[PDB]
Amino acid sequence: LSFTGLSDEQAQELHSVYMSGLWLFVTIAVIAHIAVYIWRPWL
Amino acid sequence: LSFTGLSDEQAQELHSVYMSGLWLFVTIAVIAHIAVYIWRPWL
Amino acid sequence: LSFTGLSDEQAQELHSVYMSGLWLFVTIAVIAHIAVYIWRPWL
Amino acid sequence: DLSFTGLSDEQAQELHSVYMSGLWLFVTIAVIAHIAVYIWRPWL
Amino acid sequence: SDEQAQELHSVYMSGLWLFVTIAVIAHIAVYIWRPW
Amino acid sequence: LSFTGLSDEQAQELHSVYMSGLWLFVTIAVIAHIAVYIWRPWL
Amino acid sequence: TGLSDEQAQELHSVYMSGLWLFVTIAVIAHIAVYIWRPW
Amino acid sequence: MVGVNFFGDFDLASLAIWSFWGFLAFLIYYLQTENMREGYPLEMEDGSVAPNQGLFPVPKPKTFKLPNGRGEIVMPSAENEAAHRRNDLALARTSVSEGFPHAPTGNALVDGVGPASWVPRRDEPELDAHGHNKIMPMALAKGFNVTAGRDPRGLPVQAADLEVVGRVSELWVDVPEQMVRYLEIDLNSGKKRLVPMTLAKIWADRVRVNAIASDSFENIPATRSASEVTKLEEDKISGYVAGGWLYDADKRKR
Amino acid sequence: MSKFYKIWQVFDPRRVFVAQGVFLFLLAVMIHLILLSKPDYNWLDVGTAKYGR
Amino acid sequence: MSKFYKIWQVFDPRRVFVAQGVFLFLLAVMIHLILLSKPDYNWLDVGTAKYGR
Amino acid sequence: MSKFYKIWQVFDPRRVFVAQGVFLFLLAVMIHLILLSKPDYNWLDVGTAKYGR
Amino acid sequence: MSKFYKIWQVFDPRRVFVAQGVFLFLLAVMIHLILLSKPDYNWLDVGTAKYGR
Amino acid sequence: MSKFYKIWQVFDPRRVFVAQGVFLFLLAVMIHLILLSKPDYNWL
Amino acid sequence: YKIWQVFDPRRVFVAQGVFLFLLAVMIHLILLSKPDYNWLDVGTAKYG
Amino acid sequence: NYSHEPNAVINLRVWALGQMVWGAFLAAVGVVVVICLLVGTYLAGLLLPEQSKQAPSPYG
Ligand code: BCL
Ligand SMILES: COC(C)(C)C/C=C/C(C)=C/C=C/C(C)=C/C=C/C(C)=C/C=C/C=C(C)/C=C/C=C(\C)CC/C=C(/C)CCC=C(C)C
Ligand SMILES: COC(C)(C)C/C=C/C(C)=C/C=C/C(C)=C/C=C/C(C)=C/C=C/C=C(C)/C=C/C=C(\C)CC/C=C(\C)CCC=C(C)C
Ligand SMILES: COC(C)(C)C/C=C/C(C)=C/C=C/C(C)=C/C=C/C(C)=C/C=C/C=C(C)/C=C/C=C(\C)CC/C=C(\C)CCC=C(C)C
Ligand SMILES: COC(C)(C)C/C=C/C(C)=C/C=C/C(C)=C/C=C/C(C)=C/C=C/C=C(C)/C=C/C=C(\C)CC/C=C(\C)CCC=C(C)C
Ligand SMILES: COC(C)(C)C/C=C/C(C)=C/C=C/C(C)=C/C=C/C(C)=C/C=C/C=C(C)/C=C/C=C(\C)CC/C=C(\C)CCC=C(C)C
Ligand SMILES: COC(C)(C)C\C=C/C(C)=C/C=C/C(C)=C/C=C/C(C)=C/C=C/C=C(C)/C=C/C=C(\C)CC/C=C(\C)CCC=C(C)C
Ligand SMILES: COC(C)(C)C\C=C/C(C)=C/C=C/C(C)=C/C=C/C(C)=C/C=C\C=C(C)\C=C/C=C(\C)CC/C=C(\C)CCC=C(C)C
Ligand SMILES: COC(C)(C)C\C=C/C(C)=C/C=C\C(C)=C\C=C\C(C)=C\C=C\C=C(C)\C=C\C=C(/C)CC/C=C(\C)CCC=C(C)C
Repeated sequence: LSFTGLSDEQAQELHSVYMSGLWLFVTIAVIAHIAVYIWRPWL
Repeated sequence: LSFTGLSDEQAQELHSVYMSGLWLFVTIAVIAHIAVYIWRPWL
Repeated sequence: LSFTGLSDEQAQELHSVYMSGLWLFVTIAVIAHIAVYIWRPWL
Repeated sequence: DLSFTGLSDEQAQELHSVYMSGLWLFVTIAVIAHIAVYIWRPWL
Repeated sequence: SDEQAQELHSVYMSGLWLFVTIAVIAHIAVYIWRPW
Repeated sequence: LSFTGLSDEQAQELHSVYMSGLWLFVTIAVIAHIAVYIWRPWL
Repeated sequence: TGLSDEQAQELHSVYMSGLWLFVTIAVIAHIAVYIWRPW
Repeated sequence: MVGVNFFGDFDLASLAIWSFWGFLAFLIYYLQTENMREGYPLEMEDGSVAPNQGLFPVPKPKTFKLPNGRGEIVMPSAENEAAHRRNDLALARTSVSEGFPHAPTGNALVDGVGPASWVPRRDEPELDAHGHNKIMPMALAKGFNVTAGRDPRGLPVQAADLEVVGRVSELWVDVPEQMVRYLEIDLNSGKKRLVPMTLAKIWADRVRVNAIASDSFENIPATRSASEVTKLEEDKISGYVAGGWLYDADKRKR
Repeated sequence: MSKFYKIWQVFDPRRVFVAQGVFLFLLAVMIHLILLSKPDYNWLDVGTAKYGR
Repeated sequence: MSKFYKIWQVFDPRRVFVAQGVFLFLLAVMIHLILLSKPDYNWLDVGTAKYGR
Repeated sequence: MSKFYKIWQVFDPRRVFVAQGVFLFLLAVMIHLILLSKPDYNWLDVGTAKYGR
Repeated sequence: MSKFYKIWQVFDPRRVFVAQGVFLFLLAVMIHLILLSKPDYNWLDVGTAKYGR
Repeated sequence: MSKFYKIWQVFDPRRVFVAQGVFLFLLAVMIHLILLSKPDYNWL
Repeated sequence: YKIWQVFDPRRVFVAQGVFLFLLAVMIHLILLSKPDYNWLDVGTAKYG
Repeated sequence: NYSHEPNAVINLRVWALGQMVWGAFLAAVGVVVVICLLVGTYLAGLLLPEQSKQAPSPYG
């Protein structure tokens, strides 16, 4: 089960905070991609 | 939980100060990017 | 919390002094960049 | 209070006063020499 | 009187150095007016 | 303070003799510099 | 002579009150002759 | 694949050199982290733990399973550093600032400081695969004979002050390696004491020990057993002897 | 899909965050450079031309 | 987004501070250099061109 | 911006001081050499030219 | 500015002074050579030409 | 300017004097070799 | 301050003063003699 | 008995001069050894055929 010795409660909270940051990243990235397709599309 | 042995309060404090410094950094960077854009744009 | 053994007051004093020095540095630098911009502008 | 060196504010002020004396002497000499070198051959 | 001798040494050297300051100023001034 | 084991009196003596020799050195050196300006000037 | 530290200040102050007058007169003269003939 | 740029001037050559830079970075990380298994955490002169613990983090513990049932050694660990930790150190700070020396308070060859320092290795001897002691005196080492060289045994032992102190008696050997590590001395004072062969120069007529003077040969640490010698005693002896290149130099002649 | 918090029970989050950070920065630099190469996406050359500078 | 103060319960402030400082500085340098290497963003060449020097 | 002094509850002033001293000195040297290699800001060659030497 | 003296509550005079001597002498030699590098500002050759020697 | 004697409380004077001897002799040879290099300033 | 013990303060102060005055006079005369550095000569011509 | 200087200052002055001159003698020894090294090198080079001083340059 726990190779790194983290119980599920802590792992779950960590993944919560992790996914929050991830989706923030993807959001900023999507906005920039939008802008850039509008400024010089590549497809 | 802590992989470094900090408590939620010291951490909340650290993060407050870190975010303040970061926002000062970004503010000055924005001043500069604006000046540059007015003087010699790139987009 | 203190990774170096300081207290908040020792830190505050040290920081006032560091700030004094930094502002002096910046002051001389501003004087000099001004004299330069007057002598051979780079913008 | 805080001293990573042992010197209390007293010895510190003493040492600093003498160090700054020496610094201002050094700087006086350099200023004189710079004015001279300007007279003989300006660089601005 | 060693103490009295340093006391006046200071005066002598003090005023003499003020004259030296005056002389350097004068040399800078001549050099500006005419070089050598 | 005395890092080296010397007191103000010993240090005063030693400095007196050191600066004696120093002023001797500067005297000889300014003499020789004068003579050289006589021989091969450089300004 | 020894005199006094007070006496030395006393006449030295009177000596200055004369030196200054001398310098003032002299500089007024220098200005006036700079006006008439410059050098 | 000549003249084939994926983008810009970038071809397989550029990709390979850059990939190498990356692999190399990871590799420097790996090595400078594996060089942390001994010595860290970083200390002050006070014995405390300091704020600067390096920019590379100490790695995760591994395990050495020893031969001859000597147990498991974990590096990095607290047991490892605390065993090899010296205490009761005869040293005095030279200044309140850090980065300055610490003087030996007493006799350093004895107090075990400086070049004369030793480390608490475990008072169990060094063993071969078979579990027999590594260092035996040549007399217990069955079959061992001098196959060449100058047999020192019986030669006087000249010291750093040029004076003589005793005669060699026996040779302590690395049986699995077949070489001479220590040599023993029958001292004038009626005592037996070891001295590393690497610190003794066999002449034709004598053995010279320019490390230490004569006053020191007597206060050398001894062995609780005359047929074996442990790692601890080895470090003590070797440090003591090697410290004479600094702490008995006012005595060394010629 | 919901159990993906268990990868934190296999990996040290410290290692992982450092490795992700490095990977991300390097990927970004690589891409921005693949762009600066192509003359059509070098936004700097584009600006020079657009602005007649 | 509200819990991000726990990256301090996972990392050590010293190493992160020094590392990200190095990172910001080297980034700034790389960017200034990319500019300088382009005649249309070299503030120095542009200045000596603008002031007719 | 009101608790920056807490940085010294993190880093040791000795190291920080030496580091930034080295940093500033090298930075200054590099900027000076940069100008010195650009002959429109080489104060020496300029003063030669302005004063006709 | 009033309290710069605490620098010696941080650093030791010995190492600081070694640093200062080394750094100042290094800088002096550096700048003198910088000048001697220019056919101008080279007091020796300048005097050589001025006096027609 | 008058409390400079305190340097001998910082540095052992024996070693400082030997070091000055070295430094000054080396500086002398440096300049003599600099001057010797130049035909205008060479005297041999 | 050894010199003050060796000679009456008056002896070294009076000697040094006279020497310096003489040196100043000599320098001035040397400059006046030369047409260049004659303070009187450069000013009249310039104003005229 | 001889060698006895009564004065404290004269004793300090002759000591410091000795120290300084010792250092300068060390420096001179070093300079002289370097000089002998290079000069013996050049001379031994004069013993070599003439093709040694003819060799083409690598331009660097
Ligand atoms: C156009 C070029 C001009 C010129 C322009 C200038 C200008 C302008 C300046 C110099 C300065 C200097 N010039 Mg110049 N100078 C020229 C020609 C020369 C030549 C030459 C042979 O050509 C020489 C040798 C020199 C010599 C010097 C140095 C004496 C001096 C810098 C001191 C220094 O580095 O302090 C740093 C050294 C140290 C800190 C360490 C010294 C080591 C000592 C000996 C050991 C310590 C002793 C111990 C602590 C004892 C304690 C007691 C103390 C006395 C209290 N100049 C030409 C003609 N020169 C600079 C100067 O004098 O600044 C003050 C200056 O401003
Ligand atoms: C020359 O030829 C060229 C190069 C042109 C083309 C070559 C093509 C070739 C050689 C293609 C080869 C393709 C192959 C071999 C593809 C294989 C793909 C596989 C095996 C993909 C597998 C993907 C799996 C993923 C991404 C799994 C992700 C899982 C997670 C994110 C969840 C994490 C997992 C666990 C167990 C966490 C839970 C933990 C606990 C403790 C309960
Ligand atoms: C390549 O780029 C170029 C070179 C062209 C341009 C750039 C140049 C640069 C970047 C130059 C930078 C120069 C700088 C930073 C210069 C700084 C100079 C300073 C800070 C000088 C300080 C001098 C201080 C001196 C000489 C002090 C001397 C003090 C004494 C001799 C007496 C002190 C006595 C003491 C301490 C006794 C009391 C001690 C005790 C223990 C009681
Ligand atoms: C030819 O090459 C090019 C580049 C042209 C083509 C590209 C090829 C490829 C293979 C591209 C690959 C792209 C990939 C795989 C991208 C992946 C991106 C990912 C996975 C991004 C993830 C980002 C995650 C972030 C920013 C997470 C942030 C998390 C945090 C800030 C919080 C973490 C938890 C904390 C601080 C609290 C811990 C909790 C407790 C209770 C202690
Ligand atoms: C080819 O590539 C190019 C360059 C052309 C294009 C690509 C560029 C790329 C890939 C750029 C990437 C940029 C990135 C990822 C930038 C990230 C920047 C960040 C994260 C900056 C953060 C800055 C933070 C700062 C300055 C924080 C300052 C904090 C302080 C001063 C507060 C001090 C903190 C204290 C005292 C802690 C409190 C402690 C206690 C014990 C209470
Ligand atoms: C391609 O790159 C180029 C160069 C073209 C362009 C880019 C350039 C870049 C990236 C430049 C970056 C520059 C930066 C980051 C500059 C930063 C400068 C700073 C932060 C300077 C700070 C200076 C601070 C000073 C001088 C402080 C002095 C403080 C003192 C003298 C007092 C010390 C403290 C004391 C005495 C308190 C002690 C108290 C107690 C109780 C122990
Ligand atoms: C003179 O007036 C004018 C300008 C009108 C004349 C016209 C034309 C001429 C002749 C111009 C002159 C050109 C010249 C000659 C320029 C240069 C003059 C110089 C360089 C004068 C400087 C002399 C400086 C000296 C001898 C240096 C003194 C400094 C030291 C010896 C540094 C030693 C520092 C120590 C011992 C402190 C060490 C401290 C610690 C903590 C280790
Ligand atoms: C061509 O030019 C060359 C180069 C030849 C020379 C150039 C310039 C020269 C040589 C400049 C000289 C400048 C000098 C010497 C300036 C100062 C001159 C002075 C001091 C002149 C002489 C006397 C001045 C006096 C006496 C002024 C005023 C004094 C008094 C009013 C003091 C009277 C004292 C009383 C009544 C004391 C009574 C009370 C008590 C308690 C004793
Ligand atoms: C072109 O412009 C026109 C002509 C149209 C306009 C009109 C006027 C112009 C341009 C005039 C120009 C120059 C003039 C008028 C210059 C005048 C210079 C004078 C009068 C100079 C100096 C006078 C000095 C005096 C009266 C000095 C008197 C000194 C004493 C009485 C000695 C005092 C001190 C004593 C007695 C104490 C001595 C003590 C001891 C111990 C020796």
